[PDB]
Amino acid sequence: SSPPVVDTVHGKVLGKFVSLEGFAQPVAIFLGIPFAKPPLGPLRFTPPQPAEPWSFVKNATSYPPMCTQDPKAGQLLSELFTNRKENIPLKLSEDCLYLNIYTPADLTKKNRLPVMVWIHGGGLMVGAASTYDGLALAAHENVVVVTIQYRLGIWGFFSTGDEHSRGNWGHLDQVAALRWVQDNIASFGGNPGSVTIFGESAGGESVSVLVLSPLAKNLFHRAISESGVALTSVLVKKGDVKPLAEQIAITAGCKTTTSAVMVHCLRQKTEEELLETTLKMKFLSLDLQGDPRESQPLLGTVIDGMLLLKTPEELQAERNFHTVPYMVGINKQEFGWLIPMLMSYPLSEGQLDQKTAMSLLWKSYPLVCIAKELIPEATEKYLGGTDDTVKKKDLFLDLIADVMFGVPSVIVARNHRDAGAPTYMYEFQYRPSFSSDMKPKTVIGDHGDELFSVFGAPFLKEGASEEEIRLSKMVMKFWANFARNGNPNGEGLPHWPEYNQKEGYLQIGANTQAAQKLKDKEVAFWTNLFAK
Amino acid sequence: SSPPVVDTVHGKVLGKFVSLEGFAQPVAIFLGIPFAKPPLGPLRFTPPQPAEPWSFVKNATSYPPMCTQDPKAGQLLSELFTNRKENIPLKLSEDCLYLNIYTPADLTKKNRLPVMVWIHGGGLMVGAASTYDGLALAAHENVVVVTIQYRLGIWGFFSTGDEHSRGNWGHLDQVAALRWVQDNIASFGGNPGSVTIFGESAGGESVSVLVLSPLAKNLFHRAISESGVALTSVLVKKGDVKPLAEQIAITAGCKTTTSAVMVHCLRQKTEEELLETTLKMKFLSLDLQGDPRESQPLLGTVIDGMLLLKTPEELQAERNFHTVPYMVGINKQEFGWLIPMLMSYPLSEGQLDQKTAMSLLWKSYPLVCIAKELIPEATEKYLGGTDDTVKKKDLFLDLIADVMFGVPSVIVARNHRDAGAPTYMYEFQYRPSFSSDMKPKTVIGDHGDELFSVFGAPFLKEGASEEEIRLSKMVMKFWANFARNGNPNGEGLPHWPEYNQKEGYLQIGANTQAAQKLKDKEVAFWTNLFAK
Amino acid sequence: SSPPVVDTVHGKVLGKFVSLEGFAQPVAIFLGIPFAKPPLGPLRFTPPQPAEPWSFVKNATSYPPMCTQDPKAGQLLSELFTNRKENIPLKLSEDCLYLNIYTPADLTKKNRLPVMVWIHGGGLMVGAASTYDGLALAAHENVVVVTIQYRLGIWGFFSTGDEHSRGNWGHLDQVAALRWVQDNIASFGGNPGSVTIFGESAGGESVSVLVLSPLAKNLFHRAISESGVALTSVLVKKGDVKPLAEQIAITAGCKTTTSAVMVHCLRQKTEEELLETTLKMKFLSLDLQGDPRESQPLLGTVIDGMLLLKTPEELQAERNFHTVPYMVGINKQEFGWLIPMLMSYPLSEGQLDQKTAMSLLWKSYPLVCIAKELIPEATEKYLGGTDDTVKKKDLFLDLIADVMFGVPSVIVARNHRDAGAPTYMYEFQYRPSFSSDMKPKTVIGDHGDELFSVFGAPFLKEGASEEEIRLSKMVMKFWANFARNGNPNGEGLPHWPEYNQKEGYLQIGANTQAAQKLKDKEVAFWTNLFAK
Ligand SMILES: C[C@H]1C=CC2=CCC[C@H](O)[C@@H]2[C@H]1CC[C@H]1C[C@@H](O)CC(=O)O1
Ligand SMILES: C[C@H]1C=CC2=CCC[C@H](O)[C@@H]2[C@H]1CC[C@H]1C[C@@H](O)CC(=O)O1
Ligand SMILES: CC(=O)N[C@H]1[C@H]([C@H](O)[C@H](O)CO)O[C@@](O)(C(=O)O)C[C@@H]1O
Ligand SMILES: CC(=O)N[C@H]1[C@H]([C@H](O)[C@H](O)CO)O[C@@](O)(C(=O)O)C[C@@H]1O
Ligand SMILES: CC(=O)N[C@H]1[C@H]([C@H](O)[C@H](O)CO)O[C@@](O)(C(=O)O)C[C@@H]1O
Ligand SMILES: *[C@@H]1O[C@H](CO)[C@@H](O)[C@H](O)[C@H]1NC(C)=O
Ligand SMILES: *[C@@H]1O[C@H](CO)[C@@H](O)[C@H](O)[C@H]1NC(C)=O
Ligand SMILES: *[C@@H]1O[C@H](CO)[C@@H](O)[C@H](O)[C@H]1NC(C)=O
Repeated sequence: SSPPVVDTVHGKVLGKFVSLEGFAQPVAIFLGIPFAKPPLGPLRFTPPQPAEPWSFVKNATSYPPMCTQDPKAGQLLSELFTNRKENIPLKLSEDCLYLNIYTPADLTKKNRLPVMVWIHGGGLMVGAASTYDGLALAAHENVVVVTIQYRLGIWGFFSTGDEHSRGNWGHLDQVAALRWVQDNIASFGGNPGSVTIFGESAGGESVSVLVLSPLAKNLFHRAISESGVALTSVLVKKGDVKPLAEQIAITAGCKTTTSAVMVHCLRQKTEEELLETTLKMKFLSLDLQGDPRESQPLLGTVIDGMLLLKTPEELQAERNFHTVPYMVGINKQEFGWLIPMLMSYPLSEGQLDQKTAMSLLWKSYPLVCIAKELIPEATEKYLGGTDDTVKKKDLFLDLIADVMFGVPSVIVARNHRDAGAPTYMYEFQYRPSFSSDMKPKTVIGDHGDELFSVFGAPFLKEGASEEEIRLSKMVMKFWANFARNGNPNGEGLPHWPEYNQKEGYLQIGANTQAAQKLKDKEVAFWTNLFAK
Repeated sequence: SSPPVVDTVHGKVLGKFVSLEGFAQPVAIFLGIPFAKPPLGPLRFTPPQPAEPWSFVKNATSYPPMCTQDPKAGQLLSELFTNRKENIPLKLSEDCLYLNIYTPADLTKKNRLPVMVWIHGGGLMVGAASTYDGLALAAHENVVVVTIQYRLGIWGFFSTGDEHSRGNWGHLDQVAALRWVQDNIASFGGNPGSVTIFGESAGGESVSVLVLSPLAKNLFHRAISESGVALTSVLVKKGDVKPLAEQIAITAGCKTTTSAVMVHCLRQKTEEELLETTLKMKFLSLDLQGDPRESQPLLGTVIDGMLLLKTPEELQAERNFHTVPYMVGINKQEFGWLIPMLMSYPLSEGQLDQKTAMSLLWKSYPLVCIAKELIPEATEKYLGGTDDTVKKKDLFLDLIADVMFGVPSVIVARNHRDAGAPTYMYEFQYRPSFSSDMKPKTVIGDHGDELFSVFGAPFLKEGASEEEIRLSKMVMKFWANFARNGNPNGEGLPHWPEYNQKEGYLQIGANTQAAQKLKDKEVAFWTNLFAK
Repeated sequence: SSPPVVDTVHGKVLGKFVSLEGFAQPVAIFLGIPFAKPPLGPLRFTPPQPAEPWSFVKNATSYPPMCTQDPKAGQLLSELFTNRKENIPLKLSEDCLYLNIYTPADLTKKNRLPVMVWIHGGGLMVGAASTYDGLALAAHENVVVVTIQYRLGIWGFFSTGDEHSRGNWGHLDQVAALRWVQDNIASFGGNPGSVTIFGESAGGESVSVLVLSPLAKNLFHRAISESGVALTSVLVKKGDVKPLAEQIAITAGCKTTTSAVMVHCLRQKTEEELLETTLKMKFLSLDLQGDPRESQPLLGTVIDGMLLLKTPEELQAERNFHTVPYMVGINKQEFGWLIPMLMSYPLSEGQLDQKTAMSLLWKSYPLVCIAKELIPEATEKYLGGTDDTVKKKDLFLDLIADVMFGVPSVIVARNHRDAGAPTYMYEFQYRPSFSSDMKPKTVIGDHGDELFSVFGAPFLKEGASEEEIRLSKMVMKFWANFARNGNPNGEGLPHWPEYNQKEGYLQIGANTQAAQKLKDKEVAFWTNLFAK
């Protein structure tokens, strides 16, 4: 087999052919194709620039580096979320603005297959594109799968709240990667006219943000947010960000005389220096002691007036923006195992009481943002069922799982619906065999669990039962169908009701059946409590 | 009511209201409006670039930092020159290209008031805009007052004598602020068609230079120089500047292989390194020992072929330019106390003698630039009056003051008059009650004295006598009048004759009246003596 | 009598006049005219850029700095090759993109004399333009002599094989200077339509490369390669260069994560650091210990896709480029002393034997590149002669000279001839009197020996005899006749046949006369042996 060579604006790319069990046409794969100029030196904390064109044939045949992040934390999430047999270790580097392509098309002739661009999660602090192999998806549903990478942590979200460092560089990288798709994907058998953006968690939030940004208008045609939206305050830094900026500057050892001075100084530091600072800050771990409101937050999406002209809560109440089919969905136990574990959540006992509950939730303020004078009312409505200390822990996890993902998600879907745009919702409730051993077997539909079915882990890994194997096939159909027509339906698949007034949504799992009114009670209770 | 918000070209700015005794309408003050991109990193030693526009409302409510300078000397000059009750301490920074705006207009309606841009002095080595509060002048004369800052010392005047580092960055910053005003001052109630530039000392020197530069052509319509002009040699380096550049490069710890190499190296130093380098050169103090003519330079205005195409001495006796009304003035005793006190001039005796005189006057070369063979003739002229060891000390001061301000000022005036453009002269002779304690009472019209009257110190500070209050109301009317018509005269004021052929000028003080032939005698004497 | 002053595109240059022995027309000399912007900071490893225009008159009267290189080796080569009486001490700097002009034309009147641009040699690692004084040649043949410089070693040839650092900066520097000649030379009395480029060794290789470069088409009209062509392997690294980059990267102490990462780290290193890295490398010295092949050669000309689109080998077989009169030549004893000396070749005992030869040959791999399995046949061909162990050393020095210069050189001329363009060859067989003392009198026509005749050492240095003087004059006529008409012939000169199918070449020395089939037998052997 002679390597697939594609011609792109910036030059030619050389890839490799990989065949998948049960498919005639081997999939053409490309790794580490640059879509932007390396954000080094003076390019740090600025919008991504076009990639410099190359003279000969570029070998897109080596997994690219994952943006600088906590290597330990990074590699772990890669392992837990990956869908490939063996996990692929990755190197760090500021030089990370790359994207991988998986095309099943026969490059020998013209092809305009729907394109699906994936934005990985990791709370904007960690993650990589290489973690997800788009082999199965491409072959199984005949779509072009593109996994993109974007600036994380300080490198992609540091903001002085002014024109010296607006922020949201990570998000600008996403929009930059999307343009590349529009100008080149046709060379890989893709249809720049049928691009669908889908991500999980932080990636879900990103898709949520892009669906709102005037900078993305016309860059995609359908969107999927998996367990993550923009109303999810945790990732969106509203209010004056200046204070957090100065805090970072000082930790890195810089004067805070003026914004421009901070930025200039941070541009002076080395990758290693910013990483150490990144770690002293302990952004991914939750601070137990101290004041709930003080415990340093983090850094993420901001309202720069470029990507976002205003907070998401506001924007969504404005039906004058360009709309597109939008699928929003959550898992059964978003806060089941994964997240708590990675945050080192205080759940050693496996039990709880009305007191600790009101105490853990308060300290969990940097996550669920709940006023202390509200703590009780909330703690009661949930943990008031039985007296079982164990039944309590579980309801508490639901409590949180509804605040971060449940309520926000349904709300977003509602508004999008009311906006007059095609909307679909779903609740994934399954337990993949590819779960971690340290995961209690009772936890079903945990954070990220649907990833294995969406990316077809069953056709790359081992031990998947016929049930699981078919659950995956089923899901890819849905996703691919949506990608094709902005409607998940297709012959041979359960019927997926459109999310309208009836609020019909689809429950996916062992038995995939349609239902209605998702987290309706939940949305109600919280819409009020928060209104104080 | 509500804080003032003006929309400029680069975005909206938020100011603050301040009422002043006897004025209904409060003055809208704006602090720290950026008129240039912070000259940091590679931008060091290069022309000023346009400021980047901002997405929301910018708060122009804090005093901006002052450009890097001797923190010690800076605070001292500010306290001595400030027209306000309590001196405002400042921060040092390379990010200092800001300006403050004081408009007395009712921003709720259209207004086109005359505009006066103030350029602070400080030997191009120290100074700040914030030192001068425009609240009084704006309220009392109904004009917009704009105080600007420009790079100082190494940062704004370093020159290799060639294209790798022309120099005059500071003057360019000044020209830059005039362009900002031309494009934005209307949003603050100003009339871009009537901008008057004025400054004292180094600032007066700056105004003079701008009057001779093609770069400032059409950016101002009137000009006033308070005790300082172009011929004021000391601030205008002549000959090869390369040697001084190298002296500076070595002190900072750089190579000196080529001009490009020097500049490339200093560009890499840090603010503190250049600040500590500045402190070592001791530009401010006068060296008492070693050979006089050698004594260390100071950097300043240079003939770069961009701002000045030749020496002021050459440009005046020449080109058919675009002239404008020009007001040039000096004080009664320019070297009476303030300057000598700050240069630590050796006069602890309170007396001098014909011999010591010639000794001092020769060591004072870096200030007067008089050949040693001329000294006796010159020394004799002034000190040859009587034998009093006191009357000598004083006459020696008139000597210095005449060579540095008196004669140069009148020559300039004449040259301007002869060019055929309105010309006015004045001589301020009054001892403000806001003078420093350590200042003998025998001094009148010391350096900087007319500053309290010009910016109405009597209306901010305390204790002004009715006579001092009046002197201020008067001077301001004159300035403002000149700024409106280009003629100081107006009702309720003594007649100020034009500096035409009769060489009439205004003697300002407790008793203001017109006179003729200011310094005529000296100009003559020094023209021959200097002609070897 | 008054300093010459010519106006160039970026400003005025002030030179000096100099008179040679009996010439009435003095020669104007300009030293250090910049033809590009100092390649500092980010400009490192990037194509040369235009120079910044200066404002007044620039004094071109000081030897510019030679580009960073080994100061020991650099001084040494300059001392061995200089044709001036006293050697000129030089300074090192990244700031070195300058050229020197020697024009015999009367600047007061129009003048379009032929232009001869000289590219110095030095293995692309060392060398400087100032070594070569153009006074004699300029006066003696009435042509304008131009000596140019270009980045060396790491600064001028570091390549990552991709767009982040293509390479050949040094060759691009040469092309830039040529463009500078085209736009200015006329101002110096030179005809931009008749520019001849000639260089020695590495400078010879450069001339050969410009001859095949699409970029350089139209920048010259005649070319002379003296002991060095593009086929001279040792200077053109084919294959993947990425490794040598990683090696340099690591030695300089830089991560090797990605090309962009490497390039970015090296740009951050100080000139001094990169020189230390250059010394650690140990390029100019042949390594005896270790694997012959692994013993890294150097780093030089690469196929970037901008200056060269394919290996010289492939390019020559293409008669579809621009063709011009090309003179190519070698010296009787190319490897007779200078080269084996500067590299510390193990030949002290002044003799060799078949075994030590085959073994020596294998170690010299990074010089003549000879598959180990070939050595015996090769060594048996040259050393199969007498049993005289001393003759074997000389014949071994022929073996090498042939593979590095003789053979490659003839093949080029032939290929050029066959492409349909005027070709001329020669063999210099003479021992200049200006040879180092440590050079055996039996070595005649050693590497670089012709330089003394070409640049007329006999008319600047002492000791030359009537015969050497006569030789120099002769050679200078030939070189200038070529520069004039693309034909070395002229009245009063031996006939120099054209290198057509008969393959006539000129033998230069004490007895200069025509001849045929130079190296004919040797090329057949090596072409055949190398066919593997
Ligand atoms: C010790 C010094 C400081 C403060 C003084 C205050 C009042 C009397 C006298 O005035 C002295 C001077 C000495 C005489 C000279 C110093 C010159 O710097 C300015 C002047 O006019 O007087
Ligand atoms: C002892 C060795 C080192 C330095 C010398 C210096 C001057 C005389 C002679 O030159 C010797 C040589 C012996 C002859 C060798 C020198 C090689 O450099 C090439 C050669 O032709 O034979
Ligand atoms: C820097 C490096 O050595 N890695 C590889 C890079 C990748 O493009 C990037 O790392 C992104 O994967 O360049 C190649 O792919 C190429 O163009 O031939 C080969 C090389 O092995
Ligand atoms: C550090 C500081 O005090 N400067 C402040 C500036 C100044 O007013 C000038 O714009 C620039 O110095 O503006 C702010 O106050 C503002 O617009 O919110 C932010 C900043 O903190
Ligand atoms: C660039 C530089 O500063 N170097 C020297 C220059 C040369 O033009 C260049 O070095 C190239 O020769 O010449 C000078 O004397 C000059 O008057 O311009 C200044 C200095 O001595
Ligand atoms: C790129 O891949 C091809 C095919 O596998 C290979 O022949 C070539 O050597 C590679 N080039 C690089 C840049 O290593
Ligand atoms: C500017 O001042 C206003 C007061 O009117 C304040 O509300 C605002 O926070 C200040 N700017 C910022 C964003 O800090
Ligand atoms: C340039 O040359 C002129 C006269 O040739 C000389 O006066 C001047 O000083 C030189 N430039 C320098 C080095 O200052």
